[PDB]
Amino acid sequence: SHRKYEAPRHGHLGFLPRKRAASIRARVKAFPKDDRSKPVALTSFLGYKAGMTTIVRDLDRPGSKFHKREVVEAVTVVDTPPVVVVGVVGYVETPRGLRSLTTVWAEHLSDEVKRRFYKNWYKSKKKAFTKYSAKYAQDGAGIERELARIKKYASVVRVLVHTQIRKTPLAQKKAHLAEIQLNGGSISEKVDWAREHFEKTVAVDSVFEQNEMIDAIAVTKGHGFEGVTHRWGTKKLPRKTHRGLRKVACIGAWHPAHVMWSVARAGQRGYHSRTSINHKIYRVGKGDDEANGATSFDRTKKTITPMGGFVHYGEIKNDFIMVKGCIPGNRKRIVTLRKSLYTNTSRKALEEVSLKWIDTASKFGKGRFQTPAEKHAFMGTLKKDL
Amino acid sequence: MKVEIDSFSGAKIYPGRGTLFVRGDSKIFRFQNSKSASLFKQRKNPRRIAWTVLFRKHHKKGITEEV
Amino acid sequence: SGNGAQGTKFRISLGLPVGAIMNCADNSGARNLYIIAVKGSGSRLNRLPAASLGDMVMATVKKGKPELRKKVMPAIVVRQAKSWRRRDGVFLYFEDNAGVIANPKGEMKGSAITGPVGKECADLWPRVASNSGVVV
RNA sequence: GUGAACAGCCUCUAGUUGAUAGAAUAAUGUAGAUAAGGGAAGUCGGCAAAAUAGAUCCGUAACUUCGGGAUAAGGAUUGGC
RNA sequence: CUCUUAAGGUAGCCAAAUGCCUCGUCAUCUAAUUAGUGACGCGCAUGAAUGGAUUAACGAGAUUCCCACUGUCCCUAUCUA
RNA sequence: GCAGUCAAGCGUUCAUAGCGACAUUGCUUUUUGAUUCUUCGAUGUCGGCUCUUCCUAUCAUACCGAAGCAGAAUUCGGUAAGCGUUGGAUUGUUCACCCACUAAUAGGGAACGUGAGCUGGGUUUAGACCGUCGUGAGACAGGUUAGUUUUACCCUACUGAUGAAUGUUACCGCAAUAGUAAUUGAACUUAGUACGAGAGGAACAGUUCAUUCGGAUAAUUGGUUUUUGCGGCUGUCUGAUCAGGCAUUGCCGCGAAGCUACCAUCCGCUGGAUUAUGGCUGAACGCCUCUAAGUCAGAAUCCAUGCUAGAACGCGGUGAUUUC
Repeated sequence: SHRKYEAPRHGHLGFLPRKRAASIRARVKAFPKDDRSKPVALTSFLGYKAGMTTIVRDLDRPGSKFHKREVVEAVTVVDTPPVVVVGVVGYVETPRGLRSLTTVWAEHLSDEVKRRFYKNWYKSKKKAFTKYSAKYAQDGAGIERELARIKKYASVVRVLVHTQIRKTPLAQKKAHLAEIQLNGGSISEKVDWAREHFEKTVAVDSVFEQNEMIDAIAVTKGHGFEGVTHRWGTKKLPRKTHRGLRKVACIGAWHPAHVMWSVARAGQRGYHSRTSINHKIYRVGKGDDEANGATSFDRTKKTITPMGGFVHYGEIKNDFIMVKGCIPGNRKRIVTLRKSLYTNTSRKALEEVSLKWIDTASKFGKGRFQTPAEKHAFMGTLKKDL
Repeated sequence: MKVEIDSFSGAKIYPGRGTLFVRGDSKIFRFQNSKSASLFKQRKNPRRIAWTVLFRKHHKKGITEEV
Repeated sequence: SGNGAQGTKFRISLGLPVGAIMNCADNSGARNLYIIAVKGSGSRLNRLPAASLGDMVMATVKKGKPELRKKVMPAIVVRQAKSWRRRDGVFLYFEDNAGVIANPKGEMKGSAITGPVGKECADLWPRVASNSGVVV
């Protein structure tokens, strides 16, 4: 018989299977549609989630009650050292899909991507890309052959880049390689740009700017084998139940004489790949710049790094992106920041934000101070310092 | 943007941080944290809590250079 | 939010589910108000309708004048006791839960409000603001 | 010893130190707990749990077989020196 | 008035653990009550030691409401073994 | 139960806006019966709680057509099941009846879904009470009260998790197939405008918010708290002191980290093909006609974009490939 109270579906079925991702680095399953009139630029970037903080800024939303009034929006910081280009990749169109035809590398690869190519670096002779560096050997005859193949063919072109993990405070030492699509006219111009940028670095200032809406692509935090109640949001059964209440009661009807794919069972929660869209950039900052955390209104020389550092990550000594809200992944995870695919026009976008203050108080507790100078002024002299 | 003061402790309250309790008298109390909030609800006296600005003022501790 | 209400309301945390007794802050004769329903949120299985500051509820009177008791009437919530975040980023709460008796258009059966009132309610209801002395 | 107490809690004499172990800390459980705001809306039903709790002082209704009800209800106080 | 019985159901009590029709009707209790209480009574089929009506105190008895109290619930989360 | 044909009449006039007698044709299997095919070496026979799916005879929402449609409200009908359809008092109840909210509170199925998923209030063992019946033992789809809910470690299915082999190993990728998600409302303005004698009284565009849902995250607020981290308290033991043990995590206060909450915060895409319907040109039918050829626009529909997984017998590109 029928359900007796028509309630809605627990969980989303288009996020199935709720299984573990194949890697910590989530796949970019789409890049923006190419416009063969604009300059040549990257469509995405690679960074590491550092953490969160608090932001004051004045709202510019007319009709809202709180127009020209302050708000305290939250932000995620993604430390984003310059991404270095080591390869060029060419894809041609087939009735079975886009297919890689060939891929060209740089002459000198760093000991980070060379590290990526190994599972045991301490034992190895470190023989990788040696015969390729020897394939260059006078002018790059075979290399220009391959680039000419890419120019002739290659509906689209992708650049292989990697991260400066050593500049990042992680203990990993092994960089994250990724293919990033190039957008701009003339696959010839694309591949010439790549050849010019081989061995060279690329910073977020060229790829992202203020007030740009982006998508964030990462692997969700893992929580292991979880029960149906926290994994799907099922109602707990009453207190009076024999054999558990933190369960689903009816696991399907008699007929079909099967458990359906659509009933909630237990399993893996987290470590899924997720793509969250339309997160606005609030700051594109530079580790070269002292006073990253300063503002036109504040005028105090301070980095974004809180007192005691970002918890479980460290300090920020590189460039960074302060992006609105909450972004998938936990601290230290590689995040792929993608430019938006569609042109948004909503007045939530197109809203030029001007920050007013940045919280740089310690996140390792209830921080009361933003700078040690503030602390020293408030407290005075201590037994120490004396 | 403004920096408020904790009624109990005297600590600076930066934005998005702390609580505000409106009493039936319509007297507004501000707290940096649940510590000062809980001691207030317990109805303790800041002049007797030793880590407080009122205590340190009333006992002439550390300041010594303003008055 | 609310019929006869000037403007909209940003969400604020619900404190007052159906079944709930809040004090009365008006001089109408009533003393408490039993929230029985809420004009607003519609439906979810096993979800109780709950109210916040500024919401217009259906209420009865348990303690108070006999000519008010034993009949359902509209009311407006003016104090919550459950912390809520303003967009400016201060979580704040009152000492109690409190309402005023009203008509469906928003006018007040009473003439005075004892105690403070949230500016959310005061802004969404102008006849409340008129009879409101202190705000927050 | 505490305490009204052969209660509970700790200890001296005396006796045991036996009940398969190690490593980890998923779900679901068994047993124990805590929870903002609301407060029986839950459920056939307040089932379960919470709340109260000793002692001193005050104060104690209806009804009543005048014996009770009655620790009625309901309130205050309690340390150390 | 009439038929009729051994006698024709008395005092009292009731939609009661006894009332089919029935969620009886009126009031009260609630925002709302097939529940509860109080009353009504040609009562399918109440009733006097097959004991009637009542009853203070007592009850791990059945039951309704109120206060207090609470993760019963809104709506779940966390910790320990 | 639902739907048709017919058309006397109703509807001021007028059969068919909406209804529709006398009659008649049918579908349905959510009613109740009829039957007795299966099951009596047992298929756990009420209801609710929980969860999923399906159907559509569509309650709401999207788009439309008709009116006895001026507006507003309402009624009839179509394509449509994409999405949603509540909280409570009384009852064991299905059903029912009221309160209230709501855009709406539509109907149904899946062994009259669902007991190795709960519960066990009811029914329907044994105890006991009443009334009627009966000489009696005892009977009553009459009332009342009390009344053990067992087993999964197997196969499959489902959810997650590994994995041999296909020269080895490693990195970057493609994409078949499968799945898919967003929903609804209010206010402001449009506007006391259109419409209307007046009473009354809209809508498209736009803005701000909210409802339900979902996916994440933890700056803040809140919770949690063996950080047994700091402090405090009781009793006892260590001669006192200091510092500690026991009190089955002794108790209280604060409490970082982590986990976590519509109790917190962020986010939730754009195109094409179409249904209904409205139209173009235009014959059949030397006129007329959206249709027959051809064609335009067009729905919460369909397919993509996008999002999830990735074929463990589906592919590609690249690196290095072991002599002492």
